[PDB]
Amino acid sequence: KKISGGSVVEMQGDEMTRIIWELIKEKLIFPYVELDLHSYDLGIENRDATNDQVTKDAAEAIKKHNVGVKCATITPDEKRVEEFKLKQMWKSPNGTIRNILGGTVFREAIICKNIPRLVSGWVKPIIIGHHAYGDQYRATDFVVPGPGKVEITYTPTYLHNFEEGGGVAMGMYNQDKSIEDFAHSSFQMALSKGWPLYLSTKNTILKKYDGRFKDIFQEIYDKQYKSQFEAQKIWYEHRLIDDMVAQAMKSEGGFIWACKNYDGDVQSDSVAQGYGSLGMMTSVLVCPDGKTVEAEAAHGTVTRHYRMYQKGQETSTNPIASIFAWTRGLAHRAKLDNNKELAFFANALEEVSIETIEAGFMTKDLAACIKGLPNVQRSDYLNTFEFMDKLGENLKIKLAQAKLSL
Amino acid sequence: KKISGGSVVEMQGDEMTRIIWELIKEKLIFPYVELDLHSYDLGIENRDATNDQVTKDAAEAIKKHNVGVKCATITPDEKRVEEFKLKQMWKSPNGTIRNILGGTVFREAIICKNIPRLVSGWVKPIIIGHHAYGDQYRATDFVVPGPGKVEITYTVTYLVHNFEEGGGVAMGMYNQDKSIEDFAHSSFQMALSKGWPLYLSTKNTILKKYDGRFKDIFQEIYDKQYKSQFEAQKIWYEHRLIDDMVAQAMKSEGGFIWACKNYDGDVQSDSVAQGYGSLGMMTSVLVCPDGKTVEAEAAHGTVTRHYRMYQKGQETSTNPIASIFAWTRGLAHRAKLDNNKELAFFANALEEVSIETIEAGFMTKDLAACIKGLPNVQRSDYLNTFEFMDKLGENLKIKLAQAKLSL
Ligand SMILES: NC(=O)c1ccc[n+]([C@@H]2O[C@H](COP(=O)([O-])OP(=O)(O)OC[C@H]3O[C@@H](n4cnc5c(N)ncnc54)[C@H](OP(=O)(O)O)[C@@H]3O)[C@@H](O)[C@H]2O)c1
Ligand SMILES: NC(=O)c1ccc[n+]([C@@H]2O[C@H](COP(=O)([O-])OP(=O)(O)OC[C@H]3O[C@@H](n4cnc5c(N)ncnc54)[C@H](OP(=O)(O)O)[C@@H]3O)[C@@H](O)[C@H]2O)c1
Ligand SMILES: CC(C)c1ccc(Nc2nc3cc(C(=O)O)ccc3n2[C@H]2C[C@@H](C)CC(C)(C)C2)cc1
Repeated sequence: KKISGGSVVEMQGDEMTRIIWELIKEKLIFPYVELDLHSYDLGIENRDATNDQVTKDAAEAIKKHNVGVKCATITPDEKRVEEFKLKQMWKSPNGTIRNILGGTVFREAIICKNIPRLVSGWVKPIIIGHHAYGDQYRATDFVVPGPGKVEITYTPTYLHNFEEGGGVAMGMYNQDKSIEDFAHSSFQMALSKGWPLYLSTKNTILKKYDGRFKDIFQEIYDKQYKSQFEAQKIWYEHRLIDDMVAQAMKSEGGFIWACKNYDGDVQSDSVAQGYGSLGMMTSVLVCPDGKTVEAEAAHGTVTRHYRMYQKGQETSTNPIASIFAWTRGLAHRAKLDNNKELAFFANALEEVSIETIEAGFMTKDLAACIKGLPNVQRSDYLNTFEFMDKLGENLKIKLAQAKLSL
Repeated sequence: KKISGGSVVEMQGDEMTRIIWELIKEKLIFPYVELDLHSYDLGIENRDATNDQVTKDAAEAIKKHNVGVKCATITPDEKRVEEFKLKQMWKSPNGTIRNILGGTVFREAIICKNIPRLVSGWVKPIIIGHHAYGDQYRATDFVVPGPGKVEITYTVTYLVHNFEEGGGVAMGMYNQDKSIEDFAHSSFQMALSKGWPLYLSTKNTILKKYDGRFKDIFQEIYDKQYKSQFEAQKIWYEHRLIDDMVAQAMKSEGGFIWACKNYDGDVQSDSVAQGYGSLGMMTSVLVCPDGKTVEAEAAHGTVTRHYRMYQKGQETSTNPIASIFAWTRGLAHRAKLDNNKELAFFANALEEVSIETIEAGFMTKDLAACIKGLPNVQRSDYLNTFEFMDKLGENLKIKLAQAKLSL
């Protein structure tokens, strides 16, 4: 008999990750787990053909069933429009889903003991959350073509005066609800992992903007979470950005870092490339309710490897991030459904994945972290299919051993 | 006889750095170099007393003489207003000088072989340039108190949002082409100076028409005024995405210039300086578009915590290297303009002595902590502020004496 997994929304993606996604389902998931599966094809051709409606349908399904697992997808640019003769330069499906669900995306590395990190002291990951654009947080910019007068007004006035040539201008807004969501999601994520949370900001050039974040986080923390935080021996703290990197540099990890800048970062984003390889980084979209999540690999579709696969050439694409999307999705599914057997399985597959790598069986990217790419020989790593087979083989052994303990 | 140094604008600063600035002049510079010195006191009390006019006078002097060397200064906030009973919350003098001169500030670490970095492969520094606010690049923000309609208009209307629910915050920002052209010019001039390649980083993501104007302006200026000179020195310019930029940094030896373009002014980014061990090892150089005018400065602040100890007669271990390298990089640029072989030699000698001293095991407590970890640092592992300056002064004398004795 298989494990009764329950309701899961799955989203198929593009290029190399799509290949790997099917191998994961065929070899690691479906042999052991029966799922009420709600499948949406977010591959670029089906998105074009549906006018991106499939992305919206998928997001609504996640809102309804609480658990999404998604494969990496192509975000179209001009070259992609010419390649697929697309109808429009469609918006990132990640953006569209995150917008509809209202969540915050949190990136978390998978640490293996034999893989170097930026800072060798890190034994647990530092989870980094971002405040991204949505329905209630957006910006327009435009080319100021010549001399004039830019103003920004509020109707129930704030000035430049352009007297010489041209330039550019912009505007940006943020509703309290958008910030409250970001706060809620971040506290929910902290309670889930049992780790402390830090909101980072900088400097206060836009003082009234950053102050609204600090205040909203503090208000929500004091009134709805502090009791639950102390209960788990954890805390919330606002922190400056420089003190945040300082702390990261000198810690073992195991905290959540909610980053607040004007749609990205230089040093938040630097920590997330400091765990060796892009194949070891997952995303989890966490909604304010605590109840709904969407799991996804943080990397892209791995186009370069896909082109090799199309020419029949050997690839060594790391499936770990994609596997951990399934395991973190299924783990959340199990917590909602109170399903002991599925929670066990999800954890088992995570253990097998790390054990396999720690035992010396790995894809080329991870071999390169250890040895340096110039020193990597073919004997040092497995190809995409060899590594998936090795995982599949170890997973079977692990679950067989579990069953043999009565 | 002393070295004829020429015209230099010097700016005195605040708290611990002011103490150190005088020690550097007394022990490392004035014994060996005669300077036509134009001195401005940008200490906070003299700024308050002149209604910040001294900062403006200093900036105009730099514009005139081409070389500024500045000590770290207090940037007032509310607490500083109460502490000194200031007349106004005066603007950062760095901002005021950078604005008047129109330059771009570039931060560069000083690497010593025995001091750990973030990435152990780094043997040369990665110089990071910032596009900061000025006369032609500025932003306002404000609290949207309730339901309404934010708009941004041009003498054409652009909706920022329709607020139909509760409150929020908004902002606006502008940028003139000239401000971007300056930033480009300064970055290419800086690259030619160091002989290293240049990378402009953006995140092509969010505000496409804004970032596109930067990319284009950099490319236009490069193609028309610099590419000939760049190829001449075996270097290049390249636009790059931000993630590919950190990737490259992670896996390189260093020795490139990274022009960063984000949506901040100049921050007090003490975060870059914890790549290279300690804040005492990070200098700033303000480079103007002309190539001709520079202002050198330590990247760190005034080191208030150490100053408070100094006021109570307690021993300090404050690292002077960044402050020393402000003088050496200033004097090096002075020497290049004046075509002064002797001053260029001296400037380089003092840099070598500084690194040699640290590499020989004599260092301030901050650097001892990089090596051993702060909990494991004993008093025998480091020198106090005055002990370390003496050691530098003593080694400098030896180095210049050896130079005199040789071919
Ligand atoms: N999750 C998403 O939906 C998502 C997010 C962002 C971008 N994208 C999209 O993905 C597409 C391709 O992106 P991209 O090529 O710029 O970045 P990418 O797909 O992440 O791949 C870039 C390079 O990173 C390395 N890499 C990434 N994942 C790997 C893995 N699992 N195993 C081994 N190596 C890995 C490879 O380096 P080597 O060449 O050294 O082997 C690869 O060529 C684009 O259309 C982009 O818009 C999708
Ligand atoms: N250069 C400038 O003109 C400039 C620019 C921006 C701001 N500031 C001003 O600097 C003032 C102080 O800023 P802050 O409170 O952030 O302090 P800071 O001067 O940045 O220094 C903070 C801490 O960093 C360490 N540190 C910095 N420089 C050091 C050196 N040369 N040697 C040894 N340790 C060093 C010390 O660490 P430990 O405490 O661990 O010993 C110190 O307590 C503020 O009023 C600020 O406005 C000046
Ligand atoms: C926690 C850990 C991962 C970490 C440690 C130090 C920093 N330091 C750091 N802060 C930076 C701010 C800007 C900016 O505001 O534009 C740019 C580059 C910055 N860096 C450095 C990033 C480094 C990978 C390379 C570098 C050349 C030393 C610059 C950041 C992260």
